[PDB]
Amino acid sequence: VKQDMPPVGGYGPIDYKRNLPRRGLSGYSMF
Amino acid sequence: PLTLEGIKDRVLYVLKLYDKIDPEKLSVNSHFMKDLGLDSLDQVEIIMAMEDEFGFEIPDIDAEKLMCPQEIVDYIADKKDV
Amino acid sequence: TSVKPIFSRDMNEAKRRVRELYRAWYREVPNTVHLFQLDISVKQGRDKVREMFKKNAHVTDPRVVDLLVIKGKMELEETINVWKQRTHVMRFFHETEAPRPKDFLSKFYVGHDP
Amino acid sequence: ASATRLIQGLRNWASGRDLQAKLQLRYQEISKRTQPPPKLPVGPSHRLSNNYYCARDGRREAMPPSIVMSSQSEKKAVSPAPPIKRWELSQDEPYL
Amino acid sequence: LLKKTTGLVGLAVCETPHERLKILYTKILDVLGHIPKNAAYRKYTEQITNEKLSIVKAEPDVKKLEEQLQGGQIEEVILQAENELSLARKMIQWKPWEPLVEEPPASQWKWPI
Amino acid sequence: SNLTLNFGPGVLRLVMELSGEMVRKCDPHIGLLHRGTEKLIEYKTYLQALPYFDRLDYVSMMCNEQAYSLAVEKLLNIQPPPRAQWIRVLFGEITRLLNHIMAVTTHALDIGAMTPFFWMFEEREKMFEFYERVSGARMHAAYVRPGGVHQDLPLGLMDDIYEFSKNFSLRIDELEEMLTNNRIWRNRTVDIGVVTAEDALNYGFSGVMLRGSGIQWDLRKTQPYDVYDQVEFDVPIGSRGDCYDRYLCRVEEMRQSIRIISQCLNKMPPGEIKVDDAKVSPPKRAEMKTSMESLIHHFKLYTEGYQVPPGATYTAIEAPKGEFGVYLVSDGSSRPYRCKIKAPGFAHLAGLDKMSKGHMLADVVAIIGTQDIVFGEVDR
Amino acid sequence: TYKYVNLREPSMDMKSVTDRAAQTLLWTELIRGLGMTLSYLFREPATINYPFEKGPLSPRFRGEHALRRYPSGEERCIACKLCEAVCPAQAITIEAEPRADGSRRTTRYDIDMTKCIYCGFCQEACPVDAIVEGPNFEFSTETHEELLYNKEKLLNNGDKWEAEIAANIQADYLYR
Amino acid sequence: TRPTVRPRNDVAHKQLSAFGEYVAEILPKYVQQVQVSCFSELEICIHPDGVIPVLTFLRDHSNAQFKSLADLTAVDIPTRQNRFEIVYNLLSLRFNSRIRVKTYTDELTPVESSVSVYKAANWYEREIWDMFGVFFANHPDLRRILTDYGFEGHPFRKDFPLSGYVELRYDDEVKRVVAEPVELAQEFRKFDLNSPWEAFPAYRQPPE
Ligand SMILES: CCCCCCCCCCCCCCCCCC(=O)OC[C@H](COP(=O)([O-])OCC[N+](C)(C)C)OC(=O)CCCCCCCCCCCCCCCCC
Ligand code: SF4
Ligand code: SF4
Repeated sequence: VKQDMPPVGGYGPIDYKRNLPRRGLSGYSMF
Repeated sequence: PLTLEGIKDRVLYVLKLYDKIDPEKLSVNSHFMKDLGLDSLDQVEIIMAMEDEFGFEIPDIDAEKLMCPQEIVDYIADKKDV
Repeated sequence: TSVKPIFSRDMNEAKRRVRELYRAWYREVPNTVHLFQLDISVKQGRDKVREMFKKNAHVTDPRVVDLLVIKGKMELEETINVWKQRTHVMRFFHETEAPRPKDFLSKFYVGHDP
Repeated sequence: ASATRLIQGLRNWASGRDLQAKLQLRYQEISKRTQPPPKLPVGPSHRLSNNYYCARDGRREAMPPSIVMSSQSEKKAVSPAPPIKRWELSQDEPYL
Repeated sequence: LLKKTTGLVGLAVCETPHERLKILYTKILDVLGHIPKNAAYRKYTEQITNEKLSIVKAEPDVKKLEEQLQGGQIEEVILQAENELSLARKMIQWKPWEPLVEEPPASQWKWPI
Repeated sequence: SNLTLNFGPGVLRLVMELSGEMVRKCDPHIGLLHRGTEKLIEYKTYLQALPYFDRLDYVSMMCNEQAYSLAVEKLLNIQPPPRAQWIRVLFGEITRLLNHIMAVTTHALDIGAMTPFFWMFEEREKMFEFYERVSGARMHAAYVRPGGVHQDLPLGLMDDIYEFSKNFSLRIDELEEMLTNNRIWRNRTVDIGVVTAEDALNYGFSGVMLRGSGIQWDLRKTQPYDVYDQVEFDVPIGSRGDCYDRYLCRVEEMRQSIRIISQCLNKMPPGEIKVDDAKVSPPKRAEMKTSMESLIHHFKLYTEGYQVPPGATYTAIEAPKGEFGVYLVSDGSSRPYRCKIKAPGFAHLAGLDKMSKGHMLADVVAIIGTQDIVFGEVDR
Repeated sequence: TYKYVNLREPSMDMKSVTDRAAQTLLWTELIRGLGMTLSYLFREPATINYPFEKGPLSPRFRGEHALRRYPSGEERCIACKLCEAVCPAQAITIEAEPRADGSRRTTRYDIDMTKCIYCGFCQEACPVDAIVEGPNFEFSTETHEELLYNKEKLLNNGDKWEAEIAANIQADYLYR
Repeated sequence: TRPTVRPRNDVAHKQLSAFGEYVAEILPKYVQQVQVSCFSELEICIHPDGVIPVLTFLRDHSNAQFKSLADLTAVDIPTRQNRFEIVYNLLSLRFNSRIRVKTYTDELTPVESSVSVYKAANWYEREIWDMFGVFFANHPDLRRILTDYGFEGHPFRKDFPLSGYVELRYDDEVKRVVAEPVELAQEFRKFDLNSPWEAFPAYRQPPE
């Protein structure tokens, strides 16, 4: 049989979390 | 509202402005239903014309008992001093 | 034959509610002609109100005329508050509808309807 | 994908993310528009024996509702089910 | 430990949950004593209220009381005790332990027709 | 006296009684999309009634398909095959992504943030390509049917769903970069439309409208359907009952939908996609053109339809707008006797009047945004 | 099995209070949002050049209806009325009779394309693959009655689009 | 009967039968029938005088706590003299359960409004007024909710026709959308679909 299936090891990891990457200077440094 | 004769003349003026009542048969003791030949809703709009002229609200329990102009002028006399 | 009432215990309270609804419609007709800027007169709208009340004049059941008063109050609430448009007020006046054949002979001429 | 590395670097700096690793425009990584033909499997009722329909008739095992009470001691008070188990906080990401 | 929030919006934290539940359960039993003894609402509600009151009188801890009352937070257990009290006060007026007020018509619950 | 504003004709009529800036009364007049759907359902077979459910919550098509299919399968006393159930959960969470993109981005568009609308509708266009590849239609798929699904997945579809899902969390991240920490977005949502938990239960709210108020309730967890007990996900719970926590709950539900979609792509089983009862689901076309029983069953299922045993069910799912229910009454025939459609937006828009008291006129469009209201399901 | 969105208590040391004061006074998250909008300014847009470029479709696509033929010119429709029985919109109107060689063929095959819900139940009910919902979606008209297709229009759509319809059916019939 | 047949849940069936006995014996003044379907859904068929006492019980009793009104529904069955079947679908989140409360009315008997129990009912029974004509007494604002403003009749009654009695068009003489008696260019084609063979012997009604 031939059917739409995932591959043998499965699919890779899928990111699903919040990634707000925390950029910028400190509050001390910005003043 | 001062004298009973002016209230009676003003009741008859309101009723002769009302076009369904024959002014030849319109008297003070003429009954609306069996003499003048009116529907009940005709009497209801007569009472609303009386409220328009005399400036006070007439409730339902004492507007059903107004079957002639004499009862109307007596009711307006009883709700005032005269 | 013992049924639960809606508002009226008998036909006299029912006629009282009919009568108050007619008073409210009679007061409302000039304001309805004004603010909907209708092309009818106040006399014509009051004649339509009288026609709609006399259409139901054969009913002797207090619950049925209670529901008729309830539905008339709903129509009046939709009229006083501008919830109806001009089209809904003018649907009582079947103006674009051609007059139906009334007698036997014209109904015979136009089709099969009795 | 055709962006120059200066615009690519400016774009990654402005977003704060690596945008080329996860592009929202699709390229050659997607499936081909022409596929080989499928060979779809059959279900469990595709059998030549021991396959009488009355042994697998779902609609005819539906019954009318069992009348528990009709108007024609110290027994325990009951609930419609046991009380619901309290949910556990996420081990993955509780935001705590 | 003085729980900071119940997690539910509009449900404030109760400072003394044990004494509040004791007051509500004894008030439920006091209202429920005005119902006839043969009424199933009185028997069942006295049963579950005495069970909950024995659990409240047996456990000093607040968290363990929440796990063995098995009704969520302790404040919504208090809210359910208030709802049961209001219900019992209404059930006195309704008197629903009485017989059936009217049989339905003969094919009222016959489906299909 | 106080001002009365008739905000005329989705489409909604609103009758506001304002007292300056404040809202004293909000009267939503509806029925502008009342189409008499569930009277039309009574004159059609169960298969013929299915495409009406695509058109109720028309951003949540296959979820309403799933709810109606679960109702009919419950009354038929049959169950879908496992691959059909995994396809239903996969496309139900794709559908949940579709609806929460629509919800969040139009709720931001009505407040003034117009750009993440355009950013997320390209992802929404790719998910409509997934619908079109699996059914032939971009929106009203008519794909999830009583008995399973209509047709098996085409080859290469799951790889493309993987390629979408691998990148979609960055799209959620840049939406969340535009809105979540933005002080203008927080000023429009944080103290707005606060619902207590007891009022949300009493007013018939469901879904995020409960979960924003801290109520730990999700029908995929508590009353689970097809294979939702076999997938692992979290339920986002709000703390203040406002527009902002409901926004965050919808964003985190997009996160958890991506999580479920990854689990569905990895755990998709082989096998058939319709129930192998050919008195319910139509046989394959190759055996319809070869077998006498299969041709008879094809004929009768596409003309009479299957008879459903008599009885009434209330079958509910966790649709992306909340509890979507069908109260389906069968008389024994092949047509529904009654099909009441419970929509979440109906009770939510009924609660709009309590939610808008004490707020401004600009807050009302935010509250109509946080109640995810599609008037197709509101009006039927 | 559940998580708390927005249940973070902010830190109240002078470091974090100064961080939040710098975010308030120096507009840091607003510059973050401007950076994200600037990042999409330098991306290639998703715009295809319609009508010269087309949106991608599948061979399952449900577009304009067509009546098909056998590979002899004989029309496939044998007037069984399954498509109009299953039609959820009642968009299909069929009348039939034996024609001059005794074949069971339609004299009326109407599809009101303005009633039609484009759901394809007719093509899956069709036992002989006669009615299909083909690949054309660009058939907008200037008048309502141009979307009231009779049998001549549907057979001309079949003769017009058969080279594409047969290849789309060839790509998908093993899924059916 | 494993793969294609829905599996029966006997535990929930037994629990809902016990709770139906519980409700029927706590409230014998109003409960007329209690039944549990084969797919394990509990129906409490009550007298219409007990709309408020039963629903307040299920909302407030510690063993019920049906706090959520999922749906409120009427069903028109014209062969009954009480043709309207008012259906309450309730959700208990505490006990993770659903219950159905069913009652009845005809065209003229008012049902007591349950807005004092569930405020969710406010629009639903309002819809039952619009679609079926069932009047709900002591409702706060009972009026139409879904039909057009001057709409005559109640559309989900089964003697109300599918297309209505009137249809709208724009008339340019009166410059207005007008209502006229309905004429269809194509009549809705009534299909007689029922097989004359019995489908389900378990649901066979006893003959005359
Ligand atoms: C030539 C270029 C001109 C433009 C330059 C900027 C261009 C880019 C602008 C991008 C953003 C545009 C957004 C439009 C909407 C703006 C909304 C907004 O920000 O509202 C104002 C916001 C409002 O904040 P808020 O009200 O949202 O925050 C809550 C505040 N509390 C808790 C108090 C209620 O911020 C301000 O009002 C700040 C005004 C400007 C201050 C400038 C810095 C002064 C620093 C002085 C030194 C201090 C040192 C420490 C103390 C010791 C002193 C000795
Ligand atoms: S696609 Fe659907 S609505 Fe259109 S003709 Fe075919 S069956 Fe009828
Ligand atoms: S289902 Fe096919 S063969 Fe039958 S009438 Fe329709 S188009 Fe013709």
